[PDB]
Amino acid sequence: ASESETLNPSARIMTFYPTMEEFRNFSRYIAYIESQGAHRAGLAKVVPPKEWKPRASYDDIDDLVIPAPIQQLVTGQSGLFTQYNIQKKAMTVREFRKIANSDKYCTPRYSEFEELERKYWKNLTFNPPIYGADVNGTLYEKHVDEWNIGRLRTILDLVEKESGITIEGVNTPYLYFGMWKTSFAWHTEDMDLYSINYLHFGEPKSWYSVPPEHGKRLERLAKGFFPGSAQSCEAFLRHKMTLISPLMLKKYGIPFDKVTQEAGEFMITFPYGYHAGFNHGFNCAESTNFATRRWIEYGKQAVLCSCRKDMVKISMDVFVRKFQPERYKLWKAGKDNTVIDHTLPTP
Amino acid sequence: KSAPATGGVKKPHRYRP
Ligand SMILES: O=C(O)CNC(=O)C(=O)O
Ligand SMILES: [Fe+2]
Ligand SMILES: [Zn+2]
Repeated sequence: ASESETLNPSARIMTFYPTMEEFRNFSRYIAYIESQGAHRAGLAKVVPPKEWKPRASYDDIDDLVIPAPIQQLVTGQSGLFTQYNIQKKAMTVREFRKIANSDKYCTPRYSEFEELERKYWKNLTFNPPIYGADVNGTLYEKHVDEWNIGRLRTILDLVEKESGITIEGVNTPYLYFGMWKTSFAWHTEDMDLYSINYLHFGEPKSWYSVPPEHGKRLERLAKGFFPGSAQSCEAFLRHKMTLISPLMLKKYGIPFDKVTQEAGEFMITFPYGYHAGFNHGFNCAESTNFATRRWIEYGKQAVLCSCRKDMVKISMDVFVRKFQPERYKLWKAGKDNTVIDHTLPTP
Repeated sequence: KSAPATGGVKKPHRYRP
């Protein structure tokens, strides 16, 4: 333990409340929370200063179109499930909100989150909800320069910069319109990048996270529960179809933490941090991926899915050449055997 | 090869009825 492993030793989800001054520089603040060990949990919450807002009001989006909403059919039992996303016909937020608030797909009543959580894991395979996920677009106003998911200005911009290649949702923003019981399966980001998520408005979004330090253990458990999927694609979790309840993680000794995101709050996932969750009710979130110098090693060692052809793939060549010149030759010759230290920040 | 070294979409699988 060299102060690196001494910071956030429990590797739990930390929450930060930056001042408008600290909040101003995105990349700087990220390096700051990592200095406090936030990356150890694989997920961190950041509450923006109360006087900050990305948009005046959202009373003008009932017209926004959700080109490919999906109905989430889930099959499984005893805390292990597989989610099949069926594409539905395009619809407007108005139509979505209508259904979301209907008593058919409405959020059930409950006292404490614990109860809402139990209801989620108890009925996720019933009454398949609709999720207006992965919608190209932003809700930020052109003038917002602080934490603008549309232009974070991280080194991830080097992909577009160097090749002009655009990867929707990765180096471009996505909007997610959810309803009660809509969920996102266990996964790390594409190329094990970082992700940023802002809940514009609506009901909460709860998250589960596994410390990057224990990610391989989660994979081994997953492989064992879905042997078939594992042999057809080592990185089958990237298909984003696998759901595992916290009781199952608990039963097999896989450390994890949970947190609930409220409207107006940001969530940050770190490289190789597995996460999953579900929406409490009607809500809208925006997110994209971003990179840091620390991500580079992760990107070089990311295990990718090949069984599918349309998966996100990023050439690490431009990053190794620019930030690891002394190792470019070695890496290009597949002799770079660097070992990643998940607790180490970026000295 | 058989695919680009850089590209793709974040939107996961999409099955249709
Ligand atoms: O919004 C969702 O359903 C899933 N979001 C993420 O996985 C993220 O922001 O990193
Ligand atoms: Fe994610
Ligand atoms: Zn695959």
